[PDB]
Amino acid sequence: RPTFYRQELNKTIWEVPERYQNLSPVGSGAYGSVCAAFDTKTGHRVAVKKLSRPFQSIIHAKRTYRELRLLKHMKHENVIGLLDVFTPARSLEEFNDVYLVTHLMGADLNNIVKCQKLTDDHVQFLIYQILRGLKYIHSADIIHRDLKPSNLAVNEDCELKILDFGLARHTDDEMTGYVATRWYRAPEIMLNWMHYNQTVDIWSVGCIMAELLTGRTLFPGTDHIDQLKLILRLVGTPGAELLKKISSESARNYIQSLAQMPKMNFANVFIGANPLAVDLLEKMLVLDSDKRITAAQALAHAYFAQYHDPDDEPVADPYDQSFESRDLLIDEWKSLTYDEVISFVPPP
Ligand SMILES: Nc1cccc(Oc2ccccn2)c1
Ligand SMILES: [Cl-]
Ligand SMILES: [Cl-]
Ligand SMILES: [Cl-]
Ligand SMILES: [Cl-]
Ligand SMILES: [Cl-]
Ligand SMILES: [Mg+2]
Repeated sequence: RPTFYRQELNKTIWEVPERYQNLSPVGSGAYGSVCAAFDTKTGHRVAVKKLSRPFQSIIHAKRTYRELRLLKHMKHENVIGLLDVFTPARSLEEFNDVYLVTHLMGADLNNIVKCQKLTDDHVQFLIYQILRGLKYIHSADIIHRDLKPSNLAVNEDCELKILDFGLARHTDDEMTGYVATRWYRAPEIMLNWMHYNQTVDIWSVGCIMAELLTGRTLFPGTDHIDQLKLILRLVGTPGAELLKKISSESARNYIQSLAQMPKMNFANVFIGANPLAVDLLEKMLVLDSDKRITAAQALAHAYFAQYHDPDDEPVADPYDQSFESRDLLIDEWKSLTYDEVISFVPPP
């Protein structure tokens, strides 16, 4: 066991191993508080997240276990991984607090899309890396569920990492009105008309790629219905066969109430873009999720000819998610989480 030291920074007690120095507050959602620190063991600048109320309900205890299992699994150059996890507790009986340690990220895509001039070569390399990471994620039967520019970290050498996996977190208030939290989501799951599957992420990559090419949000809806009207004007309304896949009669009568519209000419929407970029956008932004290109298929598209290497596009170890269908008590979820903290082995 390392030696721990205690301090109060911005109304919060932080108890952390001596290896972590020069702690400085950086942010706090409702999920936890974050400090920047210098890790003396590895020489990296890191983010230290202290979870808030990790075991306050069955829902919160299960979400704590879910986040730790997912972070311990992810070992890929284009996906955030876990540098450390710790608790100052010396036994299960006194276990209350969980701290997570990752690489400190600087800029996100938003910073570079808003204020930088992007060549077609920059768009090829950024989208290649998103798809390389998604091939790995999807090979473990994980769905990200929240891909958007603020969840993509990018450095001065245009190298990219995926972060902030969807933990079944986002609330109704958070998805309401003129908000970036909804602009990248798939049409079939906008109002939960179909169940989630890894195909919804491929819609989000198309929305990101369009915005890197134009500098503008593709579907900036003022509410769920305005956003559906912008989507169907570009990709076309559905036909009878596809419509039948939505179980809810009300949604189909709602779908059935809009005037029919054809798919638009994407060369006349994305004026001047590389024709191979236009071709790949037509294969991602398909209304029927069964017909979208997969991450593994997209890596072999001619748009990525200068970067594609099928001997350096790895898949994941198998991921057991059977816990998701399991009914347990708060203390059972807490004991599973404790075992995962104490069994952690750090990377090389
Ligand atoms: N991916 C998919 C799945 C079922 C139906 C479908 O068509 C539509 C049409 C309009 C709005 C939403 N989904 C698309
Ligand atoms: Cl230490
Ligand atoms: Cl990492
Ligand atoms: Cl503790
Ligand atoms: Cl965003
Ligand atoms: Cl597993
Ligand atoms: Mg985020």
